Amino acid sequence: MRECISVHVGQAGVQIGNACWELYCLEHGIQPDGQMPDDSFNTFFSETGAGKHVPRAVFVDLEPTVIDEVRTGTYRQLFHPEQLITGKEDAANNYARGHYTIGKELIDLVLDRIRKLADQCTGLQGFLIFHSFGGGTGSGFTSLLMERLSVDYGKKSKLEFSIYPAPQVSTAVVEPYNSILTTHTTLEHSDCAFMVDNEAIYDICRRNLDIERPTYTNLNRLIGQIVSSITASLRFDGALNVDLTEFQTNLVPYPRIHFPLATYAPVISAEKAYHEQLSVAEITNACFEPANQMVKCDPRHGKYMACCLLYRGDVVPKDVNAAIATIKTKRTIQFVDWCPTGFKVGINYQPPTVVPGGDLAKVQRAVCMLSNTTAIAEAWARLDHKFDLMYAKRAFVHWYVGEGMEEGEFSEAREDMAALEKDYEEVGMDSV
Amino acid sequence: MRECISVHVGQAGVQIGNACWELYCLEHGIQPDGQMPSFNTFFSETGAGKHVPRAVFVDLEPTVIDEVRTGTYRQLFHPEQLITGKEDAANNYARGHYTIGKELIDLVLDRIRKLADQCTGLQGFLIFHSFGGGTGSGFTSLLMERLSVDYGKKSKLEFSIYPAPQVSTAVVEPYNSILTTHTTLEHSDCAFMVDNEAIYDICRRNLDIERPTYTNLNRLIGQIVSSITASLRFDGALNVDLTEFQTNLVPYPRIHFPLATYAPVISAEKAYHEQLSVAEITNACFEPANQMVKCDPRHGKYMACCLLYRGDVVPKDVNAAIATIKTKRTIQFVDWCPTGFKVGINYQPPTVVPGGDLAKVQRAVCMLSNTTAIAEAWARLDHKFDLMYAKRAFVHWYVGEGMEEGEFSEAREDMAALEKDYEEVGMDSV
Amino acid sequence: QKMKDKKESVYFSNQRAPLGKSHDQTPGLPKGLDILNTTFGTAIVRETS
Amino acid sequence: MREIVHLQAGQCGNQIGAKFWEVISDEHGIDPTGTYHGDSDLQLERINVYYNEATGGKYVPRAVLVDLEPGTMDSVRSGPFGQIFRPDNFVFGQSGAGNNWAKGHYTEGAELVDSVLDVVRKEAESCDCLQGFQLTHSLGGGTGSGMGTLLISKIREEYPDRIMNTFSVVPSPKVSDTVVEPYNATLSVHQLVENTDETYCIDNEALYDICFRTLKLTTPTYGDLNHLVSATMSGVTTCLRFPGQLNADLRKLAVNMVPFPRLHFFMPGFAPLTSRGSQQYRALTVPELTQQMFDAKNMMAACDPRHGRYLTVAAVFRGRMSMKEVDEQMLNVQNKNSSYFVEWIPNNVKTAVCDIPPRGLKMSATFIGNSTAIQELFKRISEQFTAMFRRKAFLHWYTGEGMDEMEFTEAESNMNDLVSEYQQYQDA
Ligand SMILES: Nc1nc2c(ncn2[C@@H]2O[C@H](COP(=O)(O)OP(=O)(O)OP(=O)(O)O)[C@@H](O)[C@H]2O)c(=O)[nH]1
Ligand SMILES: Nc1nc2c(ncn2[C@@H]2O[C@H](COP(=O)(O)OP(=O)(O)OP(=O)(O)O)[C@@H](O)[C@H]2O)c(=O)[nH]1
Ligand SMILES: Nc1nc2c(ncn2[C@@H]2O[C@H](COP(=O)(O)OP(=O)(O)O)[C@@H](O)[C@H]2O)c(=O)[nH]1
Ligand SMILES: [Mg+2]
Ligand SMILES: [Mg+2]
Repeated sequence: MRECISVHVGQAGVQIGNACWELYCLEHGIQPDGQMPDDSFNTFFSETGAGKHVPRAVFVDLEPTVIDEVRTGTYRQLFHPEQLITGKEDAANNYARGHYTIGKELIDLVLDRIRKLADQCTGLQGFLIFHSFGGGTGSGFTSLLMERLSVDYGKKSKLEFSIYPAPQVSTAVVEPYNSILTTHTTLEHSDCAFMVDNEAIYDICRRNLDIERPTYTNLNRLIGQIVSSITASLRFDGALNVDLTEFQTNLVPYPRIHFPLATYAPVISAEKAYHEQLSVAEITNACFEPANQMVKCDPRHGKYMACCLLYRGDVVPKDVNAAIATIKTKRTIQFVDWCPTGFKVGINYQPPTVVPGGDLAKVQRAVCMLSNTTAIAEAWARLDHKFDLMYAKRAFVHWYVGEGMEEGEFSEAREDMAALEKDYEEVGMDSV
Repeated sequence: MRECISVHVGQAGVQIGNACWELYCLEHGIQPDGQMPSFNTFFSETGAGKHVPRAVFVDLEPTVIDEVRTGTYRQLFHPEQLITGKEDAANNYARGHYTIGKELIDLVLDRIRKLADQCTGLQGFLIFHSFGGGTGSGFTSLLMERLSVDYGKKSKLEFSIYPAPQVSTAVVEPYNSILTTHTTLEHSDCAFMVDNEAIYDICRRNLDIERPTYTNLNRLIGQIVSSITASLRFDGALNVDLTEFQTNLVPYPRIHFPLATYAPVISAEKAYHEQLSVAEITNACFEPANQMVKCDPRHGKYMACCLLYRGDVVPKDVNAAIATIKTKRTIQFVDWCPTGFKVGINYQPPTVVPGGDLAKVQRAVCMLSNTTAIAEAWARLDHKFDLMYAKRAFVHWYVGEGMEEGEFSEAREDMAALEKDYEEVGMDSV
Repeated sequence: QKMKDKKESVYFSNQRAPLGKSHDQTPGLPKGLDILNTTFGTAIVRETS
Repeated sequence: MREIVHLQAGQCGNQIGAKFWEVISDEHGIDPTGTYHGDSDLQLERINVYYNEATGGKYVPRAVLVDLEPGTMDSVRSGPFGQIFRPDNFVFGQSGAGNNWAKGHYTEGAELVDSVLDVVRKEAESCDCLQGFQLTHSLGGGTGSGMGTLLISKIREEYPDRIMNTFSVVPSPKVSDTVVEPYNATLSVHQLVENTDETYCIDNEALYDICFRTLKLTTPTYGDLNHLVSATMSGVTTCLRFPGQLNADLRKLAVNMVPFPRLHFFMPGFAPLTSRGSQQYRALTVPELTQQMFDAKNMMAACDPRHGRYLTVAAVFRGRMSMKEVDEQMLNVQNKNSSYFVEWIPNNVKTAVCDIPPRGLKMSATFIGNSTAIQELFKRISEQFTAMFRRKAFLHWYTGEGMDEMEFTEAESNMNDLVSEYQQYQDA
């Protein structure tokens, strides 16, 4: 029995978290009311005696307009109504109002629900939180929920998937402020803190697909599948299977580097998969073509440190290592010298599963790639050149001052990101 | 097995490309939507049974590619191959190579990565172009310099359309057919060339076709490239590979411009009364009338002649047909090549395409010849560069789009060397 | 009236690009939506070997 | 009475250890319910080598399925021959561990090991003549080759001369399926070379190329290579359960095999394997099969035999043969191949001819070689520690439990102690 605890904070991660539980109940036979007409689904679910099935996730955000669309919505007959924690008035996108003043109230309520679920659990494996960087309640609140678990619980891994602030577009003003609050706290107790961006999923949607004008809806299903291709090795028996705790060691080279990227390989429609040949020897380097990636960045200026190509579906393992060494003989895929042949595989026997009504075709194979790369420090260079220009004039400090932030801690966190910029320039250098 | 990747550029090549895949499919047994009711050299295969060809089409106008996504053959190609820009090269080598070209040359090359990363053994890129204008000549120039650098030694073969001695549809066409020699000299390995107007009189005397369109001229060129690629897909008594050609046909590495000829080009009403034995259609290749380039063969001497025979042919009829040509006196051969020839036999006869005007004939010859006498065809092409560039006519458009003024006169002396490199070997040694 | 306006007159312009729907993929993909369309079966190799 | 006590550990050895019992039970006529179905006589009269017998006229194995993560043991209970075992010795726990050597020998494997070894103690103290152990593991992770040293350390504290027979899958050269693999593989060499006597070393890379070239299999899945390893499992045990003309136990297959107390690593191999197309085109003899034994391709671990000299080749033959043909044609392979055997040993080979071969062909064989040329396997892995160790890479997990850098430096020399002695004895 190998189980997992989910929390969803902020309208970024809640709305993707609404978008995951369709894909989880569509693998199996559970209808939305919870009645299934099997000892696999205890990762994410539970069973009550009427034939109902009950998930493992708790929904909390201070603003009540996005939780209340689900209770009224067609999915209330699934969850626990004592889990659904609503609120009064949100955090002004202001850190000491998601942490210090208004964020404090619901905490003993919410931490007694990661306590309640785990007390009836057999042996636990990690957490599946879902937040985003530039928020004010998606950064201040999930900071506090991460310094209370591992301080109280201890030695369990953490697996949240965030959204990177793009180097071009954003939908706030106070986000270079707001990022350097959640990347303080993910540095000191988060152990596997993944990320995507809103921008690259727009441009998968133009070339691989052909869907111009991408809504909010089509982004969240793709972010659902990357998770549901990672987390489905805890309910499906396979040839090469990895625990959540097992990649808390082999990914992280030094304590600081635990932020890798993600890529789903055969994202395609019904008019190209009818033409294209998507077998094993070409959907494994499509993860290394410079298009299909989830940060608008240039890969070729970086060396991919530790690539963990998680496969699924109908594949055989001769076709993997024939194609693994096809990458390292290619001179364009430049690697880190001192680390080994860094590649790492995983094979299961469960296909991609299409939620109906989408643009995703029926493919027999799928690759999820988790690639630690050198090529992310340039994006970390831009988000402090986005910061200091405020701090030359000290703009917007008086609202954070107004709720409990000092002046000097905005320089404490920037030298702490001078510490994260200097690490990729002291571990990316050649060892001689 | 062995594979070949086809790229067609420009208005000329893409219109040529639709003519050959109308007949490449009909060689095999597939419906034009890619379905079927040894040919692995040109078609990959999904498990469902869709025949996807190996082709990357490209043009800088949408107006010739949009009849492929909406034509009958929309189901054939994968729709991520039909490369389409935003605005044409305006018949400028300046625009087709320097300003408009470098927005697509990442995508066109990285498609060619994705067709060549699944073939077993790759030997030939049937690139198609023309020496007329901007995209046909100038985009091919950047296209060559990215293939050979990044791929190395895999042999290319290009097909070209040459400006006629008199008869043409451009004004600045010498400015694009001298400056295109700086990319078919160095990197491309062979360039099989036919000029347009010589096909026209063949289409008037032999075929009794008055007012021929650009379809009938594209059917005739379809039966030459298909004759080159018969030995790739259908086993014969003497097959000829693509790497076989380039070391059997080029004397010196600044001379790769062989001609082409097709022997039994006769209409349906006169094909019944004449048998075409291989002792009479071997002569029909060496006629000055039947040559598909207007350069007179009996002005000069023959260098090296490659032959390709298709159909019901027996080999010692060919050797009787070869030796009766060297013993004549008007067919002048070069002094230091006693071998003279090169042959090829394959068993599948030529197949007529519907709507075609050629007849169904049991025998056919494709013919290839380096001649010493196309040196005059460069003599009037440097002159028509010399006439306009005396007073700097028309250069003010190419200069402002990223060219220096000396780059035009650098190409004329380079073309002055190639006429002398092709005339110094013409003398008989002593 | 909204159905008549957005169905009869407004079909000519926005037929290339919809909001969250990709295209009219039906004329291109000669198949069914419930069919399986990948590269090839490795079950072919499984049954052969 | 040449007995063997079995175990499984790690994910890689659990499967091939489970696919051990598919091969042996077909030889001996057992049905998964435990009814003897075989028609031949000889399947029964040495069955207690690998098996207890169940009351009521029923048969049952002698092994202990253990690993820390419970998916695999629960996967085999639903397996093909799952219902053969005894349900008291499945020491499976719902908990996990993250491939760390530190916790599995000091904290998280310390709670488990008494329940692990009290049933290796159970099946042994009610035995007649115990002679060996058989533990199927793999060299890489913190659970497979972590725990291989756990289940051998407390054993030799009491058993004086018993000969352990483990089977280990080596790290391949070109690819990797764990980043932290040299950082855990050399950690077990500190104890295994002191204690193990047979480790049938296996490359994953060479297993594919036998399937690609000889078998002409384009797609070797994991249902193939376990069934390729499983032949050399039950090929060495022919003179432990069957009659034969040249008989030897695991001790005689150590006094012959082991020359010095630390060069004792075995290379597998199965001779009469051929693709389906050219099987009629091939006629086998004792001269023909001795090619496939001595072929450069029929080795499950990829090395180059033409870069080393064999110490002791021991090929076991099975079936009905002529035994001049055994001895005259295992000298012709030594006379014609002169410089590639050691000059300080006059006869470099030893046969073993059995009387009933394993099923599938009339004239089966199995070739086991102890070369010197496997130092190139040793050179790369010992290099992959030290050229990755010039930056102090992954110590911040293992030092939570007391795995100091004073340990990881000196155990690298205990890999290179093995390299220095092949160079000491290649030129002798
Ligand atoms: N993927 C995805 N991202 C969203 C969605 N809605 C908003 N976002 C992202 O959320 C970012 C804003 O940061 P948030 O963390 O969500 O703001 P917040 O802290 O949650 O505060 P609230 O206003 O209460 O939601 C924007 O830049 C958006 O890119 C959504 O529906 N799907
Ligand atoms: N043989 C042959 N030649 C053609 C055909 N169509 C055009 N041409 C030649 O093409 C030359 C003009 O150059 P093009 O390639 O057609 O035009 P371009 O430079 O690509 O400019 P755009 O087509 O607008 O991009 C003329 O000199 C013609 O001789 C054809 O169908 N067959
Ligand atoms: N032949 C075979 N090898 C396997 C199987 N599962 C895992 N492996 C091998 O195990 C290696 C990884 O080391 P591993 O045994 O997993 O260390 P562990 O985690 O402690 O078990 C990989 O290189 C795989 O090739 C299997 O079912 N069959
Ligand atoms: Mg909100
Ligand atoms: Mg054109």
